[PDB]
Amino acid sequence: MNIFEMLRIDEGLRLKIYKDTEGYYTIGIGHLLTKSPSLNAAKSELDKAIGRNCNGVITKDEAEKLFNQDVAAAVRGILRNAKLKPVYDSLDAVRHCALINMVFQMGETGVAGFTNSLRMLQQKRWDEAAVNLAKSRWYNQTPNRAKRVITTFRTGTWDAYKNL
Repeated sequence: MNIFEMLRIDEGLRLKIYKDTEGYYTIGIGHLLTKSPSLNAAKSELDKAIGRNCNGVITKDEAEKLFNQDVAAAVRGILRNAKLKPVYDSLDAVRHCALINMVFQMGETGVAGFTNSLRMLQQKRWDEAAVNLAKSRWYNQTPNRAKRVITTFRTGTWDAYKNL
């Protein structure tokens, strides 16, 4: 397991524009196109991202390209964020992936507001952090995914993803 395999499980792969769990137009492996309710606006964003008129469809290779860019942006984003970088650098490589996963899903500003959970993670209070992480809109709206990410933080193993 690695971050790409983890997020591929959590995000799926769809080659046509679809709406994500929040109702926002998306494509590929969780590539958010826009929060606009306009499909035409989403199609424009897609064409800009791919560099050709796609008319709402992409290839697997194009999906994977966007995915590589998006994962790298999540990581580099964490490193550029004064709240997230010290927590990230305090973690082991499996728990790194759990934090990247959260940022991929909800953005850096959103995860940097999990201030008390982040403190518990930095303190390596894993069971406490797990409890705290679950007291969130995140957990309530996407419980199965959040449970997997939280188990990853709790245990520092891939147990929640191995078998999937």
